[PDB]
Amino acid sequence: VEVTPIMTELDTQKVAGTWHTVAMAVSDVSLLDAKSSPLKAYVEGLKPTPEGDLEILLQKRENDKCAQEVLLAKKTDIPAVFKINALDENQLFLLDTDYDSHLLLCMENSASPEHSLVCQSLARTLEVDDQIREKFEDALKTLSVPMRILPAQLEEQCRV
Amino acid sequence: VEVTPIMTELDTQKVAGTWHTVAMAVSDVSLLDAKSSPLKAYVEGLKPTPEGDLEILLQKRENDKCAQEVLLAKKTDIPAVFKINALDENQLFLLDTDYDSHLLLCMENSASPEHSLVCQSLARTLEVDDQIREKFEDALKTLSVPMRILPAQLEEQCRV
Ligand code: NA
Ligand code: NA
Repeated sequence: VEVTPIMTELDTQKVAGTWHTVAMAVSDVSLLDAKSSPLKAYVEGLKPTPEGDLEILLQKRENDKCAQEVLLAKKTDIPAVFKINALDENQLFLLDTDYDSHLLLCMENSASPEHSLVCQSLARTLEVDDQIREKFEDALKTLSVPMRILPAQLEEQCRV
Repeated sequence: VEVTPIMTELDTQKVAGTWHTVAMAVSDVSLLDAKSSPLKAYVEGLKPTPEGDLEILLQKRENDKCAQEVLLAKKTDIPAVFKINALDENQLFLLDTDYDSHLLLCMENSASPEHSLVCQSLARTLEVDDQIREKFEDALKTLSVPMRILPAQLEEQCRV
């Protein structure tokens, strides 16, 4: 157990730019609203702002259509923990893993952290495979709520 | 603004071992209980456990005597955010700054984050100077609550 989550001051350009959701994971007992599931929103880009907030560019599975959604996750009083009001969730964080080569984007609802927690594995290309899915599972085990990764699906509408 | 707080999986040995509090900082409007001020507790060591918690070994200014205090800050459902019930505070986090060469230890009380937030600058030796105090101020500015560093004091009872 040679690795643990800490907060670190990170070079903005390790976070900024284009990203692709290559895998998703949910808490063992997951109770998501359905009308706006975090599982239907695919990250396309990130951008830390000059004020310390985080912009997230998403594409969501919206009815059988694909819409663009821009979230401004706001700084809170604990560093690296952001406030949103979207996708059934109200808390968001980035988890930089496997020596800064694997970014996780995770969302939670403080009313029921154990039922609402979803994480997405982000990458600079849409390329997946077992090993990357295995690297995602390794990072998820350092999390408090037990988590399960969703089955790989090669094509997903609205996922760039 | 090329640097922002993210959560990262960090090598446990960057955190474990002996540390010394070389500077302290408080929120501009600080309202601390007085009977157990976070300003009278000096960190001596840290140890991430196999379960994901964090042990903190402190020495506190206890009446005009010096006592040893061991805190077991517990994992919560947001990574890198720990739960305590001590020193007037209930939330604790580590902030690794200035390219992992400067550890900050910060505590807060969720009832009033803006009044209770205190950070300590930790180092491998007790050596301070302006530049290190300046590096501490740089990291504190990425925090949401505005903060002020306390005047340097060369000798402080109970501070190893
Ligand atoms: Na601006
Ligand atoms: Na053990």
